[PDB]
Amino acid sequence: QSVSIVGIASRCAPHKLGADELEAIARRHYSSTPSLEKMLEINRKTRIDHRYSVFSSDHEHWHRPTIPSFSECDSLFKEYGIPLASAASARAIQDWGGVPDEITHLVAVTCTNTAHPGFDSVLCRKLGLKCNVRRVLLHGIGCGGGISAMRVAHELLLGSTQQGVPARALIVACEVPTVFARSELDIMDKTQDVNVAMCLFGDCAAALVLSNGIGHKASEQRPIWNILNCEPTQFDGTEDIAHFNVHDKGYHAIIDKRIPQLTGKCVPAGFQSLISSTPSLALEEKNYVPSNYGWAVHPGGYAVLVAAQDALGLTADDLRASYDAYRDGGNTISTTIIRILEKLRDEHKHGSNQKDKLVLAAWGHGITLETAILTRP
Amino acid sequence: SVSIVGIASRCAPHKLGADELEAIARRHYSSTPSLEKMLEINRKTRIDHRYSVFSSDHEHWHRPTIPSFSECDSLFKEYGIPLASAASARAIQDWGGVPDEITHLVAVTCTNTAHPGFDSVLCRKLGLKCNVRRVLLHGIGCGGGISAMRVAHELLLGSTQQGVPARALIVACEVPTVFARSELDIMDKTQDVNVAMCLFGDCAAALVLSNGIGHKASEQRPIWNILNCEPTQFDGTEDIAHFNVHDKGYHAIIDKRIPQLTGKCVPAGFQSLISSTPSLALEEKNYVPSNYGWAVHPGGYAVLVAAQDALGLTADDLRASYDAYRDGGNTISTTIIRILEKLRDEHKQKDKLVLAAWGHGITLETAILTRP
Ligand SMILES: CC(C)(COP(=O)(O)OP(=O)(O)OC[C@H]1O[C@@H](n2cnc3c(N)ncnc32)[C@H](O)[C@@H]1OP(=O)(O)O)[C@@H](O)C(=O)NCCC(=O)NCCS
Ligand SMILES: CC(C)(COP(=O)(O)OP(=O)(O)OC[C@H]1O[C@@H](n2cnc3c(N)ncnc32)[C@H](O)[C@@H]1OP(=O)(O)O)[C@@H](O)C(=O)NCCC(=O)NCCS
Repeated sequence: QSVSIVGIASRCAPHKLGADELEAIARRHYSSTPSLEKMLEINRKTRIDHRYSVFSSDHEHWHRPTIPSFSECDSLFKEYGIPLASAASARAIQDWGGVPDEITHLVAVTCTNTAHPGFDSVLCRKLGLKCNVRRVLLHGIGCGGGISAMRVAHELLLGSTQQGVPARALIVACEVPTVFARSELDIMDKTQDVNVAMCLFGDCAAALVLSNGIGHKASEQRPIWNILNCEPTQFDGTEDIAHFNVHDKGYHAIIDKRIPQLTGKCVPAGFQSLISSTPSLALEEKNYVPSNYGWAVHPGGYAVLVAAQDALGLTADDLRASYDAYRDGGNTISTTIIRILEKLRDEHKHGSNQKDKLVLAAWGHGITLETAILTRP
Repeated sequence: SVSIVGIASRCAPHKLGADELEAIARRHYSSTPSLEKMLEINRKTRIDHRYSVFSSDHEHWHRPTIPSFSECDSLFKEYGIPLASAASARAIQDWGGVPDEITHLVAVTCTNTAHPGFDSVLCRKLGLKCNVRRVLLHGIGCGGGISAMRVAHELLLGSTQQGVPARALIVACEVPTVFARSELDIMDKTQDVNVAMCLFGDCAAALVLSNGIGHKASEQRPIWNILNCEPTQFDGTEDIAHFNVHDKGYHAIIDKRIPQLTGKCVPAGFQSLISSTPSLALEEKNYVPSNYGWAVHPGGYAVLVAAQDALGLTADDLRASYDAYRDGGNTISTTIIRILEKLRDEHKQKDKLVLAAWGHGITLETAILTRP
């Protein structure tokens, strides 16, 4: 038997935050300073063609004279983020074709909200999940969160397979980083520390439905991929390579310059560990060649993709869906890997030919690479 | 079977008794009706001891300003994480196995938010293997101890499915007194009495769970087997407890109706647990609460009383639960583990044991454990 992905959907926010838009927001509230000018200059070189915010150009978020309080940042996530998550979740359930009250597990993730109850609880009510649905809300993982959620759900579902009962997991990732855009601009102006987070991140929610294959119903979509194995690797390191630190007005991002370098060193090691821990693949030497797999890589930044591409012996065309998600959507944190799976799914529906095995990889906090291997059924 | 094979807890070292709290409060606020009412309630909680990571002479209690959120985070890192690594180390010691053979880490807190989370730091402090499989739970509050057990239980069943060894370290770490200065200031400004000031204390606790595969001679045999875990979310407009983010940390809102809801929902929660347990669901005697041992998260004294009456139990049935509350107070997600520890220690009881605790989203987490 095996655990499979049986539904996929994503929903970026609706309002463009292009380079012109960001410049207009920045110069509205701050005088020219060298950090402001460097940030804007870098912004135009990200090679992101589109990213999106839940806040339209005329929204008060971009015009108010004050920085949103943390409580306001919370309310904004509830007002804009949760509906985005409910839509993406509903669409994934629709793709799956099954019924909401037959979902047994909910695995949710965000790094742009902290609340008690968490947004997973709200989602249960909005989607009409059963009263005994088994919820998990992941924290502390950041961009590794999409793969982290798949890893957890994969094992939970194997646990139900152990008991011989049906299990269907909804994975939901919800990120609204533009909520913190005003705070980050203000910090960058005050410290004159250039923050490339201003340039990279956008708003999105995405979801998967996974099944353990027990008690399959005719209404359910057959397996898109099977999940064979997931393997995280935490690498040695003084401090993390990215931080998202709490403060009075929300979270502040610290993005280390060394990320592309470290990506080049660690991704091949991560991949090697993934294969060696996969009993059905660990023995044969050919399984340790990256080009024998399709690839999906979390595009933390353009240079991050380049670094992985070169280190893995791949071509940019191998990573086409990863570049495409980055180019149209930007870095949407935990949701990005799901947007890439959707792109890959959609391309296969259009006669495209892809490898039989597919590796997912993404950096998560604690210098930890999350990886997964998926197989075509 | 998935089993619990190691248990440990560690409350913070400094007493926060009634005299101490009053001294802190009057140091910074002139008398107001809400202040006097809070202090009056504080002396009626029937908590004999609760603890803080902050000594009476610590700047936390003397500084004229309310700590920033960044400070609150640093404080958790400085005092909370060492408490967590001590509890974790001691649970691993109780287990008897070696750190790099822990396969899963399930951590939980509601008194810190960080990227990376405190789970990552613990991996390094404890020397867990580089591919240890971490999960940091959020949004669950006092239900987190049982929530963590529920998650770890299923993950380990997942390894049983693959036929491989699994050992899960569960770690709960709560330092609510970090937010005591902010809560006092909010209560003063709004004159809204906040009983959170009276109930909560600092503590870390840990469990080791095993799926029983690849058992080594050095490992402690099963203390309990975990048979089933079952959460029930009940209908309701707003939660019965909130822990809401704001500029200087989190602010607690504790609803007056909790004990009443406890009486209504706990029996339903129990019934759902048994009906969802194939090996018990059929026999009608299994639906009688007094046929089980009980551990219940003591959100407050009146919460214990409500569950006790509604389940037809005695206070002696809930002795370990009252004892944890009396000596340690409400330590959030860690409390259920402190109760398991007491129960284990007393043994060194009935064949089956039910755990129950309120978690956010009006959700009751429950578990059924059995004697091996
Ligand atoms: C930001 C980025 C798109 C710029 O692309 P580019 O212009 O082709 O790259 P360059 O090396 O020419 O960088 C241009 C400028 O960006 C600056 N820059 C790059 N990464 C930076 C970082 N993490 N923080 C601050 N500045 C940074 C460089 O210092 C350089 O400044 P200069 O013009 O004063 O010399 C690219 O460097 C990138 O993708 N970086 C990875 C971002 C990342 O780590 N993402 C993960 C987030 S968790
Ligand atoms: C707080 C507590 C220990 C007080 O014990 P008690 O004095 O025997 O209980 P009483 O009913 O006499 O309450 C005394 C006072 O506490 C007040 N009080 C009780 N619960 C309160 C709450 N949640 N918020 C604010 N005030 C509260 C009562 O209004 C009453 O005020 P009054 O004396 O001015 O009329 C008890 O009410 C309790 O344990 N409640 C449960 C707390 C809870 O829900 N905890 C869960 C945290 S998630």
